[PDB]
Amino acid sequence: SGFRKMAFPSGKVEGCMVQVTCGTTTLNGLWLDDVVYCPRHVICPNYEDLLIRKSNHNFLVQAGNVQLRVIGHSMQNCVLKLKVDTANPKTPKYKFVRIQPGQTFSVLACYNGSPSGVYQCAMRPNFTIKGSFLNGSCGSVGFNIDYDCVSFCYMHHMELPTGVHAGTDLEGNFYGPFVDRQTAQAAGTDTTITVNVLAWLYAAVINGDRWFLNRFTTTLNDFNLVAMKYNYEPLTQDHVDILGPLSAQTGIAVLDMCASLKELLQNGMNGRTILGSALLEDEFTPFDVVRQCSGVTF
Amino acid sequence: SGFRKMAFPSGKVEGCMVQVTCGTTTLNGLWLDDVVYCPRHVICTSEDMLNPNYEDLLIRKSNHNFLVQAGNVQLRVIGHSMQNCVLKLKVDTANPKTPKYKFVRIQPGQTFSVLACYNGSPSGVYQCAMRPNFTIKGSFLNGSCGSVGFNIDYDCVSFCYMHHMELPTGVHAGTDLEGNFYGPFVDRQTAQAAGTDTTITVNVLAWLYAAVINGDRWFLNRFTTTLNDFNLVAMKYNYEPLTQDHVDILGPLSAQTGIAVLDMCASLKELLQNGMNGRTILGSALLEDEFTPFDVVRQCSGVTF
Ligand SMILES: CN(c1ccc2cncc(NC(=O)Cc3cccc(Cl)c3)c2c1)S(C)(=O)=O
Ligand SMILES: CN(c1ccc2cncc(NC(=O)Cc3cccc(Cl)c3)c2c1)S(C)(=O)=O
Ligand SMILES: [Cl-]
Repeated sequence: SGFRKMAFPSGKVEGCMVQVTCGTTTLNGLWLDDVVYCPRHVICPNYEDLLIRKSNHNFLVQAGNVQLRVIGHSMQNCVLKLKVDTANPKTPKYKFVRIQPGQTFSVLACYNGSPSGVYQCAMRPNFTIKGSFLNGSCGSVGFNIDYDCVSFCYMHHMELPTGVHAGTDLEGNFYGPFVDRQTAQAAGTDTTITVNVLAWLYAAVINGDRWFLNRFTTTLNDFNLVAMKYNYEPLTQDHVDILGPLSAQTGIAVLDMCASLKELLQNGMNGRTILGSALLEDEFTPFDVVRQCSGVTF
Repeated sequence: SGFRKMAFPSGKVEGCMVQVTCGTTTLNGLWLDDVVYCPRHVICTSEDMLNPNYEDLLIRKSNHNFLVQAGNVQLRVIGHSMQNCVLKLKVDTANPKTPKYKFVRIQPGQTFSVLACYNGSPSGVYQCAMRPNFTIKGSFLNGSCGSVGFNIDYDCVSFCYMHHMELPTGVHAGTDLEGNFYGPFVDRQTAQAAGTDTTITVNVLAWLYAAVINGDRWFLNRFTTTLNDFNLVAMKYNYEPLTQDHVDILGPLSAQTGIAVLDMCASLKELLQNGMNGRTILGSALLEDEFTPFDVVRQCSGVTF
């Protein structure tokens, strides 16, 4: 019993964090094999013009109390790749994957190449993340684990004026319509991840919280008409299919759980809580709920 | 900016998790130097659990009865002893991944990270607090016994909790790393219930200071209170009494924001009376009590927005 916001064990990622310094700027880098990946804004814009003026010895890479030797450098989108002389002996089995909004991942927040905390979060539908980052956290990474393979999905680049965060995948492509520069940028109007709220309502049922269940059902179209009015993302037939296992385990059909969500949206919680929360939680995917209510290890 | 429930990086603890098997029971152990620490109930059958005599059950065991597995490597048990409710298995190999560590016993209200494990394999990490009733609101399934709670302040891992059991309400009970239970619990299947739980007042106040540091002031008011009047109101909402020690501990946050502790106590009194009225504080519609004053200072900036 119990339901917590749970992150993946961070050990395989901790063994990859390094400190990257260029001039007066210091941030974090990800050392995999003989390459250190970090935000290209470490050289700060015309990034190609700024990069051509830098030599290998300008980039100081520190792995713990050991200085790494930069033997090459190249840029891929908004990510700088520093070729080093030494391959990381702690390099785990890994992939670079781009995630979609609604998907969740763990963030290992770092300062000066030293990991300080791990938290779980979701890629919002507006492509921002509601993280917890201070100055010096640039280069901190987001990841998931599949068996023994670490899938790197996010690298932190900046904070927006509302306190939310923007970053790229590990190939340097930003999530969202953001750019790596000091300019007027704002996060779009955010929406609630509907498939994730439904998964969390299934997790509440599994944990013995059934007060919100009702005898009613709904059509997918009527649910989407109601959901669009509360700034909830549309629920597709794919989402319904993905909720299949949880629906079969609890005995509550997905459209039956949608009618519960409709009543919660139109009438509120009425002083009650679900899994210790007075708000509808959308940062647990259907897979996160199955994994936490099954005991999958890494 | 931003405020998340943040756990310590778990790498230093992952390198210590092993699987301990005795008969048909399998659970987790913590391998530090040449000793594996695990719940002593690993020697019990489900029948033994009502009234087990651990001394009587342990004297019947030999070293080769305990199977310890570290990854895909079998460790050799060369000795065994019981210290309170933990079993200490002396092994023939020191863990090369042993971090710098201490065993610390925590007080209610204190927070820590939990590395939940099954079969000696870590599956997840979360942050939680020792409730005033000495239970933890964890997320544990069968096989999680032996999973540990820790803090990593600087480079030293302070182990503070080892998971032993789930109570009928779904909450969890465990010991420090010296085998002493937190709370009036016993490692027996006898009728045991968690006492009435209360809100950790000093932690809610710390979290209201974190909200002010992050630019939110909607809940503040022009009032102050005496410590006694605050406690009379707080106890009516099942909030722990705020002691002068708690007031002293909130000193740094009070000086950083410019809001006196008893003035923040007055905002808390008002929040309990009024509710939130459709508003949130740090993305939460409830008053959060699982961030200590130390967690807020560690996570938040030194410059108030
Ligand atoms: C220095 N400060 C912070 C605070 C939290 C921060 C959290 N994450 C990243 C930061 N870094 C940038 O956003 C740098 C930047 C600026 C423009 C374009 C890019 Cl791509 C990158 C953060 C900076 S403060 C208190 O707001 O003055
Ligand atoms: C109710 N069950 C669970 C579920 C979550 C559990 C979470 N943590 C620990 C468990 N183990 C015990 O509590 C074993 C025990 C029993 C009595 C006294 C002690 Cl010291 C230890 C858990 C057992 S189940 C599904 O039937 O396996
Ligand atoms: Cl303590």
